[PDB]
Amino acid sequence: DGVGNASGDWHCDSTWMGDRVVTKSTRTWVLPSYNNHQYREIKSGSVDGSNANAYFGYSTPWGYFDFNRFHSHWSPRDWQRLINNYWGFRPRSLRVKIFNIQVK
Amino acid sequence: DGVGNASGDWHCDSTWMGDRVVTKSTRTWVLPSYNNHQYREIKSGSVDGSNANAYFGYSTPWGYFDFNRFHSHWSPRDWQRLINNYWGFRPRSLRVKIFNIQVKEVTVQDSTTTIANNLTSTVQVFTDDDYQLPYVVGNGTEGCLPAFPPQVFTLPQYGYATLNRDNGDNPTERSSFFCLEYFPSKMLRTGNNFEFTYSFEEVPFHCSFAPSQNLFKLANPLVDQYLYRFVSTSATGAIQFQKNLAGRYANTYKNWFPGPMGRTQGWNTSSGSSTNRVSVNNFSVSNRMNLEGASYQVNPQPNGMTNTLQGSNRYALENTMIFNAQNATPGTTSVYPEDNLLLTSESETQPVNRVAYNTGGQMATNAQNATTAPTVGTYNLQEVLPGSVWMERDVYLQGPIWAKIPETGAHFHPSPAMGGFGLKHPPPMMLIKNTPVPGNITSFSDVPVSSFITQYSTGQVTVEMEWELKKENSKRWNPEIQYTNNYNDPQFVDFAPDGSGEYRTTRAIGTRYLTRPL
Amino acid sequence: DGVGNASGDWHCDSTWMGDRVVTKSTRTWVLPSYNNHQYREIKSGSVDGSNANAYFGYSTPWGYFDFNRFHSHWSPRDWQRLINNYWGFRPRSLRVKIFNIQVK
Amino acid sequence: DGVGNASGDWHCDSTWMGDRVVTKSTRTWVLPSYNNHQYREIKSGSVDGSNANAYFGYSTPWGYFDFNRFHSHWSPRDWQRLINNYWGFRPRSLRVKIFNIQVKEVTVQDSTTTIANNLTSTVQVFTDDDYQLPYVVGNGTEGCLPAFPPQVFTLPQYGYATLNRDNGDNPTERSSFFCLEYFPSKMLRTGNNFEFTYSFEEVPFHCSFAPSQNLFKLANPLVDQYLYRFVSTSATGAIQFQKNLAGRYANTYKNWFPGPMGRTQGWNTSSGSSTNRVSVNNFSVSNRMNLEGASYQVNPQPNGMTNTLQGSNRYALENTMIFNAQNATPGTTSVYPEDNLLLTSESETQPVNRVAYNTGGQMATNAQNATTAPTVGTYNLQEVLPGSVWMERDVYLQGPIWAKIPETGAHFHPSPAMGGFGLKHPPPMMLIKNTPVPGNITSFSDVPVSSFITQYSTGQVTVEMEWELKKENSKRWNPEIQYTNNYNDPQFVDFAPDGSGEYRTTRAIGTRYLTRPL
Repeated sequence: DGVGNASGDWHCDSTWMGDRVVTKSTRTWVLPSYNNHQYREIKSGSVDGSNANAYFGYSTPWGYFDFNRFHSHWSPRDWQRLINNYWGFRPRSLRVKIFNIQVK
Repeated sequence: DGVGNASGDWHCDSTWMGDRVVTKSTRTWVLPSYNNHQYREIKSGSVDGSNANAYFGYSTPWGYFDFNRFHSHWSPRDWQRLINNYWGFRPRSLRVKIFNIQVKEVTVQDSTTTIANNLTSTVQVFTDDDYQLPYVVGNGTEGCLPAFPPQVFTLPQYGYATLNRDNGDNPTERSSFFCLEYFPSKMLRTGNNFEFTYSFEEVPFHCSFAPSQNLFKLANPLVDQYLYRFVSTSATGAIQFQKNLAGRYANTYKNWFPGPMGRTQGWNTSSGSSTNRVSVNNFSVSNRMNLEGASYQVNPQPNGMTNTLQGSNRYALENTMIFNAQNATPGTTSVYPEDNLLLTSESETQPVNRVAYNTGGQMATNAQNATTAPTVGTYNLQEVLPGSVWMERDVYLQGPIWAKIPETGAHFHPSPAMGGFGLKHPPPMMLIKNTPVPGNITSFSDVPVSSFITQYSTGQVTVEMEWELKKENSKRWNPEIQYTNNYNDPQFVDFAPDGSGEYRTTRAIGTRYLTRPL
Repeated sequence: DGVGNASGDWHCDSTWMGDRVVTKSTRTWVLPSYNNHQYREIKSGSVDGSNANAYFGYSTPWGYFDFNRFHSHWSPRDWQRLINNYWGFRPRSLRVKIFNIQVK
Repeated sequence: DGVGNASGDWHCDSTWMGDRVVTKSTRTWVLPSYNNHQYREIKSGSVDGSNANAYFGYSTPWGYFDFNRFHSHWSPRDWQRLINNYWGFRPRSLRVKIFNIQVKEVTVQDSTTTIANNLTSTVQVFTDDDYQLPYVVGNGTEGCLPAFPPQVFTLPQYGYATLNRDNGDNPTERSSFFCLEYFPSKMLRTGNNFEFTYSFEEVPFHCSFAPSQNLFKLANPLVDQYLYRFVSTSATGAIQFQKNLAGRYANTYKNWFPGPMGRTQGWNTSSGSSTNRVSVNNFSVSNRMNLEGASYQVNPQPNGMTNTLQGSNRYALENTMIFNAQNATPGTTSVYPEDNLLLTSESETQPVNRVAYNTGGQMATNAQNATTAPTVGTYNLQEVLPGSVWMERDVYLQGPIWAKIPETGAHFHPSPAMGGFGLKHPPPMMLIKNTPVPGNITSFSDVPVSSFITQYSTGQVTVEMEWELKKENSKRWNPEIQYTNNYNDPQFVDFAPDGSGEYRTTRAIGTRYLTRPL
């Protein structure tokens, strides 16, 4: 759209609504240029005296987003407020969004 | 929207429209990057030999907007035009707006700083609407829109003290940490603008009038009272009475009583310096309250008193609000004489409030027998009594507008000791910070990045308040007292910039000029 | 109504429903015949060396129901569940009922 | 309703209607006043030299109704008529009803007891519909509606063990106390009646058929397999193969495997007593599991085994269900010989489950070289393997109907080790107690009253279940085996009262009589 116009806002909260809670977290990230824009065949032989440490694979120039830890969605006070009052929970939805990019 | 298109205009005026006046002020601000985008746990132990100075809290990387001073909305000539014509006023609305933002990227590369402007950087902004954060706006703290429109100001850093333990710099299990990123902000790039509106709850008008009748001289001085009074005892122990004549107010029966009082000490200003006792450290001999095992000075004491008696140079300094003519720099521990200081005087209340350096009265200390004689005992403090009346402290152009009432649950007469309006839900706090932009990172590390590009932001802020006025309708015949520009041999004009361009203000203009028959 | 038919049931529970909680307590009471069905003028002089303990009044043959203690409506686990999650409360209604009487 | 009007009738019958049978049983019960209307904290330390016998819990003043035994719904002749004609069944509904209550007031005044009936006394009754209380119905505990309709029974007392600490009689911080008065009951006086209905979730039918084919003899005994098998190695180390001929089931390739197994010890019954080792205290040498530092005997072991091999007298006693012909009194610590005991035998499963006193198999212990020879190692326990099949324990007339599956979250194949149906939401527990009536109190005391009138209650209970049946459709030619009344020189009739009026039952009738080609 435009240079001098923000792509999104900072939403970061929690909203308990009965049998559902919606959490929201925003964060700032930085992405390096890995492998100078190349693919490299990474490989290792047996290290530590264990051939189970010997692998063969590929490192790419990409980076990824990982939201697989609880403390990325819950504050310590909203966690506590959950484990003291409920008998269980399970995730229902997800909705990621990337914005306000800046290449330097 | 766009880079080469202004987000808003500069509105700065006043508009009187009968019983309402709408003021508007725009100003330019600058926001530094505080704490390098981090939160720090600030703490202090007992300093100055007083463990009341020992705290524990957190300084954040945010700055806030403070519009809690009258001279941020009123010019000296519109203030004067208010205190000379109305009997009171109260705020009705508010409407802040931030626009024309500009983020600048500073670079000291090569021992030489180069300021370039970043067009993609943002600024974060949110208003605390539910009062979930520690309020710090109504405590007489610096950092408010300057008095003079041309002046540019830096936004002050947000921070707060929370519970500390045993008057030390350690926390308790109840000490709380508030994360401000845990609130939904709005992000702004150079082309965006932020708006926000608010409306005050009903609050009673401030009374900008002085009483023209003594509280203990309300009776007619021509007619006598149909009540008698015990005057003495005869040689036979028999009690004798006498009628209350007219004009003898020392003996009349009263209906209303003056208000609360708490004796402070009185010090004579210049003229009488000779009288004041020499070299006295007030701390040791000041009025202090204890809260959790620590002694705090309670200046300016609770409402219901007059720091001075009109016609004298003596002053109850601890019951006084003391401002400064020439603005000062942060961290100054210099000792100043009265000269460049504006000592406010609340004597236009003397007809109803009691002097703070005299004994409040005398009462009985015993019971008279055929043996013991009647004895009296002067008291120094008396609190609220049923059927008492007092007048609240006055507001000044350079003083605070409102205060937030602590939500403890129980309180009596919510009127801030520093003047202004006490509010349950005061104007929300508006925080703002520069979203951080990382330096050149080159490898993963589960450790957070600490290298940031140094930046700062500038912009404009317009705040438009609406006030309600109370028209004066007096049938006074002779002329009243007004606030007038009465100077003699002026070497400079007051309320105006001097040779260098620095704004001067040698007077503290209050509000009580008009009068009213009690 | 009838001898061999119960006047009411035993309801004793709590029911949290958002911003309202309704508690219910049933109990068995016993009522003695006080003062043999008479009114007596009870009175005392200064006792313990304090004339503030000296009174004059009347004891009646009646008994009364007192529900003025919190633990008459709340269990320790419902109290805890309240003081850990709310910022305040206030009573809204009341509804007493006496039944299944038996004179011996 | 009324005193002189019956609350319900006596329905007790069965009604076969195709693929459904509805049974109905009424019985008279008596309810004592347990614990004098109080709750007591019952606790035990390690007894018998085993800290697994150490618990901590609470005994309440309530009694409960237990309909968890087959012979509470089926007569011996309707059971027989089921196991001889159907391939399976499963419960569909339930409908309990309590009526014709009578509270009696006992009085021992003057060393002479006088039983008078109180017409105003109540009885409290509630069903635990949400499973909020500790379930105690499905654990093989006494107290169920008697087998014979004429018999009157006392309701057993409710109680439960909760968490104890370090295998001692003390509680933990997690030990919970459940107040049963904290549930909304219903009160009943002599003229009232209580009703309650329930419907089972889908549960798979019980399989009342025995297999008529060995699991490892499913192949055609006339045709050979097109698969070969490594038979030996030549002098040159070269591997040699041979085809799988017809009828040689020891060598055929199999597709399915027998089920889990865990070796227990085997003891010979009477005939072979001579063989059994003399004087052995089993506890020390029994199969035991450890849970929190304590050793518990796991009788009757998990499903997937046969306690005996048809044609032998040897028995895997720890994998067996042992009932008693003649009902016994509480607290009996007498040692009994096999005579009056009904040892159930699960041999009609031998074609598919493995014997519990033999080694489950042999596998390889090493790797053969030009040096080492191939070695095998017999194993005693093997758990579930992919592609295994087994048959569950059978149900008996005198055995349990259902069990409640613990709501931990994770479980594998929910089938109770004691037979029956495993249920997530089993028939609610129905508790009942006599509302207390105070003695002669005469003065206030903030202390609770402890003087109560001694009372007891009697009444009727009708429970009507509906079952679904699975019709047998076999094309077997020759005749099958049926359960028959085969006695020789009967000195009494079985399943009928003897001279004194005491009900006799010398057999344990199971369910597996019909057959099915695997």
